[PDB]
Amino acid sequence: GKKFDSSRDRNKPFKFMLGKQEVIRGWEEGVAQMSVGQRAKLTISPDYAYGATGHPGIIPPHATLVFDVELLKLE
Amino acid sequence: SILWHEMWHEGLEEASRLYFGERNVKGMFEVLEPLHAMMERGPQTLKETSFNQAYGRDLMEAQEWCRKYMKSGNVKDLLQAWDLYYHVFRRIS
Amino acid sequence: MKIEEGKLVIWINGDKGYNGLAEVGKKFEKDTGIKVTVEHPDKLEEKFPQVAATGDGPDIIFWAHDRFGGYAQSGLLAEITPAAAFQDKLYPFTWDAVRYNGKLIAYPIAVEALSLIYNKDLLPNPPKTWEEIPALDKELKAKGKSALMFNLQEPYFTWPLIAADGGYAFKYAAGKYDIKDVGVDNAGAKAGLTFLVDLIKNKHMNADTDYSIAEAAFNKGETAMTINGPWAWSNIDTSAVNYGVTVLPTFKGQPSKPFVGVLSAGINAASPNKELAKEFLENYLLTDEGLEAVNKDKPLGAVALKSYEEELAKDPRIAATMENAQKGEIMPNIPQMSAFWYAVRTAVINAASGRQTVDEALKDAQTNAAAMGVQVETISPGDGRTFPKRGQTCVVHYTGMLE
Ligand SMILES: CO[C@H]1C[C@@H]2CC[C@@H](C)[C@@](O)(O2)C(=O)C(=O)N2CCCC[C@H]2C(=O)O[C@H]([C@H](C)C[C@@H]2CC[C@@H](O)[C@H](OC)C2)CC(=O)[C@H](C)/C=C(\C)[C@@H](O)[C@@H](OC)C(=O)[C@H](C)C[C@H](C)/C=C/C=C/C=C/1C
Ligand SMILES: OC[C@H]1O[C@H](O[C@H]2[C@H](O)[C@@H](O)[C@@H](O)O[C@@H]2CO)[C@H](O)[C@@H](O)[C@@H]1O
Repeated sequence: GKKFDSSRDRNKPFKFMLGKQEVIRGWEEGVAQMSVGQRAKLTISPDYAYGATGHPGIIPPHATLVFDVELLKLE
Repeated sequence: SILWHEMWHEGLEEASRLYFGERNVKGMFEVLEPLHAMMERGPQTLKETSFNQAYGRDLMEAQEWCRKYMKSGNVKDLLQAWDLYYHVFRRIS
Repeated sequence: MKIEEGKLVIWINGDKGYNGLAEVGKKFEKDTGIKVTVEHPDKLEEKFPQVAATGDGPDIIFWAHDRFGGYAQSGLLAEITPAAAFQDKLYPFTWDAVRYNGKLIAYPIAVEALSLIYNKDLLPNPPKTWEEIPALDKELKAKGKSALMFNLQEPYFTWPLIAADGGYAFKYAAGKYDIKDVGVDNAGAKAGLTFLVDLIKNKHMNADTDYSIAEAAFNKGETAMTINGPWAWSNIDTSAVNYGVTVLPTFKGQPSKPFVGVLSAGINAASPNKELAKEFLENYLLTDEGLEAVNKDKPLGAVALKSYEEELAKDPRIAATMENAQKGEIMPNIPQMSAFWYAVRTAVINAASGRQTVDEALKDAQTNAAAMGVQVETISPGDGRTFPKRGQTCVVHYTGMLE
């Protein structure tokens, strides 16, 4: 499908705090069940993503998101 | 006694919540605009000068992306701004 | 008002007989003057909960009963209140399939089950076992034919084989489904999926085979066998291919256990025509003449209506379907069926494509079977003892894509 964002295209890794409502619910629970070094493919339902409103310009409504994520390290 | 990093920390904490949580781009610029004009006036304390040295260019570049967004209307430029805003936020936290 | 008042809008899957259902709608319009419109959109089982959330859905929806539990939980369905005399007109077990939290949420129409469909000319005696199919394909390759071609994209068709050796979606306890007791990675499921992958490896089947590919092949007499439901028969009738409907081959001396689906009609909770919908379903569709009209277009299978079923049960094709149905199990109508079906879909596709091993694919599907929101597909494993906890920072690389 259509790539909308990649941290690999920046060359700089992305950081976030878990269980602090910083990211979407798909990540919050999808990453919480990932081990260090693991690369996984998260398929996130709209209800766990951007819902019916979406994110205009990037994400259409009712958009199911696919994330290719590798957990590098914890800090 | 009120510091520059304090104000930028709260400002971004507010602007991100307005755009990503309330989908309010106009309200986001209302909280960001004064903080940039604050840098525009220049640092007057030791702490302010140190802050400006670290994040001055990054924050200045971020505003240029915001201006680019106003003209283009492409949310890509706005995201590029938030990439710079997020970088300075992580350092001041 | 998002939903039009005084008009009935009905959603049914395009594989069913929607023209026959429209003829019923014409009869309803003839008698009442109420326009009935039958639409057959793609992915309607996914579209309904999207549109009905705001109350912009259709009046009536037609799907197998497994979806309906999730719909009922989201409050997208109105509680149907059929008269006690009407309830006795449909077989009692069909009412149980459309009951959720002790409340009827849909009308049962027909009972569906997958069967082995074979060309009588190419193959007089069809195989009684799965294990003898590779040899039969090998023999049939000599005549430029193939043994078996069925849909490998939807996990409805490959479940009988997985369930044959004792693979189960959710364990059935004391009259209740345990969602924490998944059996997709058990020895039985592993054995069943392996045999499926083995067939594809030894070039007995192609992994890119869909419903239409498999349908074209059989109906043109290129393949000897196929696995499909009753709806498909009317296409084969016109294909001029002598065919029989028989029990699905056994695996490891165990009968193939397909998931049994009851075609059900639910009323939108947002519909202003709930009482009109009730009248259409009870007095027009669920009648001898009503079901016949739909049946003539595309066979419904074994219907819920007692009177018409006593006629259809004389058809050996129906008896064959109900033979497989007995060996199989009626689908749970729990909300997690959505998660399950997509979890087994991913695992079957990945294994068939060779993207993952059987053990790898089913390991993912085990934890995904109840995962309503997010589902994880392992690309490469981690240390398996360092999971992040609340309050910690996670340094990750990612890519965002739309499906
Ligand atoms: C160019 O990249 C953008 C993000 C873009 C936006 C558009 C989407 C397609 C996307 O491309 O990311 C995308 O890939 C995506 O959907 N992401 C990013 C990767 C993680 C998963 C997901 C996500 O949750 O995004 C997030 C999503 C868009 C919004 C949030 C979803 C969860 C919900 O609870 C939040 O409400 C509060 C809003 C973005 C983020 O992960 C960022 C880091 C976090 C926030 C903004 C909020 O948590 C905020 O709360 C006020 C904060 O606490 C932060 C730290 C405050 C600081 C100053 C602001 C930082 C802003 C950073 C912006 C960045 C890097
Ligand atoms: O493939 C998973 C799918 O299986 C069932 O859908 C069947 C349906 O019951 C039949 O009537 C016919 O339309 O074929 C479908 C498979 O393509 C489940 O009912 C459904 O929820 C699930 O997604």
